[PDB]
Amino acid sequence: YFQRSVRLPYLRC
Amino acid sequence: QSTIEEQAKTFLDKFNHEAEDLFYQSSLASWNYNTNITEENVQNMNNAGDKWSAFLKEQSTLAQMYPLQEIQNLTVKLQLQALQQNGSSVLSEDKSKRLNTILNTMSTIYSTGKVCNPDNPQECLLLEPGLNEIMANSLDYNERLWAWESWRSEVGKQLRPLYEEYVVLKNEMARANHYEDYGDYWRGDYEVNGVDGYDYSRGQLIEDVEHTFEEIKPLYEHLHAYVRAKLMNAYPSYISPIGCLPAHLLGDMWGRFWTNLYSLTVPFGQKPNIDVTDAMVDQAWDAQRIFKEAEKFFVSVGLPNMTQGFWENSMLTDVCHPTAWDLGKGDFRILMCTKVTMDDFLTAHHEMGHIQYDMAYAAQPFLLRNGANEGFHEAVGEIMSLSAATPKHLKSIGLLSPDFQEDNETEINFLLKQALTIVGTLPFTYMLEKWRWMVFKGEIPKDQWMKKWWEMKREIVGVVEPVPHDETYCDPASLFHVSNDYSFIRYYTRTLYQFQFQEALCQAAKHEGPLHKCDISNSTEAGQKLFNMLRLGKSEPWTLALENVVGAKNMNVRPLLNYFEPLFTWLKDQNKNSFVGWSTDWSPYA
Ligand SMILES: *[C@@H]1O[C@H](CO[C@@H]2O[C@@H](C)[C@@H](O)[C@@H](O)[C@@H]2O)[C@@H](O[C@@H]2O[C@H](CO)[C@@H](O)[C@H](O)[C@H]2NC(C)=O)[C@H](O)[C@H]1NC(C)=O
Ligand SMILES: *[C@@H]1O[C@H](CO)[C@@H](O[C@@H]2O[C@H](CO)[C@@H](O)[C@H](O)[C@H]2NC(C)=O)[C@H](O)[C@H]1NC(C)=O
Ligand SMILES: *[C@@H]1O[C@H](CO)[C@@H](O)[C@H](O)[C@H]1NC(C)=O
Ligand SMILES: [Cl-]
Ligand SMILES: [Zn+2]
Repeated sequence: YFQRSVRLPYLRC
Repeated sequence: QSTIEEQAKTFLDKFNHEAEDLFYQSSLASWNYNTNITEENVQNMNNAGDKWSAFLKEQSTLAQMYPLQEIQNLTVKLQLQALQQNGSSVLSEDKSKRLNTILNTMSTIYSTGKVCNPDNPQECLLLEPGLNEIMANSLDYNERLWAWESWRSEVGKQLRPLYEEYVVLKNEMARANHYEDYGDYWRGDYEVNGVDGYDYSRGQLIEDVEHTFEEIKPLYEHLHAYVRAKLMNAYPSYISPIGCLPAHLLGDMWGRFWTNLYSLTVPFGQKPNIDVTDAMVDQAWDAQRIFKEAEKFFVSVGLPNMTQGFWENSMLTDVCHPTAWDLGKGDFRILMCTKVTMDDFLTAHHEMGHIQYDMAYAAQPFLLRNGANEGFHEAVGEIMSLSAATPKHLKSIGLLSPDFQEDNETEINFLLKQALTIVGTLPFTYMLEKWRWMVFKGEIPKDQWMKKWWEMKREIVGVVEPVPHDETYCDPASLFHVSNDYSFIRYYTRTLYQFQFQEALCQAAKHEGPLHKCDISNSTEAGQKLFNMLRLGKSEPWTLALENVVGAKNMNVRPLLNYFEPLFTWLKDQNKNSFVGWSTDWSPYA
């Protein structure tokens, strides 16, 4: 999962 | 208005245009894999992840050219704040390499964790589904104890030396980013500065969590005492009437939720809970009908329809994890392997609530297209399913008989089931995060990590380890969020927010009667109140955004207590011949 965040841009699927 | 500020706005305009283009392309690679899991889609996903994360690192380098002290536009400050954070870049290449190795190893240990039969080493169980099934449905004290202990000795003991080094490296990263420690770094998600009347300090979060926990302790103690009495019937001779609950008898691997204790604690078991799944199949409902009903619900409070692109691009039937997608450029989608059940009817209302939130703040700058803080998005989703599951709502859309009347005992059963999930997890969530915060602060020495963990479990949670655990164990790391480096206090703040939201929306809807029966449907005043916060995204302090809905600037647990007041009254009467509270002295093994 991609996110609008600079601390956690990618989250595991 | 200054040269640095004007140059800052121009940079953000370029950043926002580039971020929108690359994030949309990345999101498509994410949608394609999650809907069509193939190696071609895995590789494009893997490539998109490196492109997306490298881009943000370069833009973070460019963002350092604009000092915050010379910026006066808060909306510009907020985006520069997010871009300028260095993260693990502050570490030497050696330490960041070591930290990444440790992080990946802990995650791999957790997800490959398996325990095998002592008398048959080829027969092994993973957490899902094997150990979880035992922890939910076993009435065998020793089988549950074997599952609970084997998980902590096989997985948790592996994680223990890694977690110690993870703490040292994370604290180093945090201090180099001008935080006190990693816990302080995490609490920055709630920080607000430079807005008079709305500021919120990182230390204030600890105070508010502790103060609200004090106010919920009477309700939890009464829930705990009722559950303890029912558990004494379920596990005879293993539970003291004055003691904590043994940690392996709570319905899952950690006692995070008490949900699976419902069939052991149901107050009036001859009365069944509402399940309109039969009505849905008898009315030939399908997945399209469910989301159409959800769309009508949001439309009825003044909120807009789903986009035409939503219907054409969504996947509403058979990675089946229910998700709401905000890809940008007007593209909103829901991924759900929907079944014709009441559960998926409620989840559909939950996920479309995410989309309504996304659509409301779509005009904000790229980095401000987010929930006001980490607790807001799931609070918005939860209150949608609260309204949809009430008998008043199910009667309106004709899935419940028009003559239906919820009675004394069905209401108590529902509230108790809600409390086992919602209230049961609050002491668990607070105590776990408090232990991490103290460990990061350096207040718990390594040679006392497990001693203090179980002291806090006993005192705060009323839960006791069934067997003694020395410092070779790492019991916290046996939970996914701890070993995978995720903050946990969001589950506490989200829970308080959702009842604050619902109470305000129901007062705007002029609801009569107890909170738990309220339906906000057909209330345009409720939708207006809610939309006033939804549009803000992250462009205003969360204290201000919370005030737009509920009229108060801070977390408050009184709405949650009001929601469970009928249960609290019933529990007090139920418990009038039982002890309420627990002694931390008793243990199963002493
Ligand atoms: C973030 O760190 C930089 C320096 O780290 C380098 O630049 C980053 C953007 C990242 O790419 C790292 O991998 C780099 O190694 C800080 O820049 C320093 O700021 C101080 C201000 O007191 C200044 O005296 C130094 O000369 C700067 N050093 C360099 C190399 O430019 C920056 O302040 C950090 N930002 C924040 C918000 O903490
Ligand atoms: C911070 O800058 C933004 C622009 O990046 C300002 O928003 C604009 O304000 C002007 C004047 O009111 C409007 O004409 C524009 O439509 C707004 N949007 C854009 C994209 O330009 C914002 O007002 C500034 N903050 C403050 C406090 O003035
Ligand atoms: C909303 O009102 C309309 C007519 O005003 C009615 O048909 C519908 O059933 C109502 N919905 C709910 C959820 O009460
Ligand atoms: Cl534990
Ligand atoms: Zn959600």
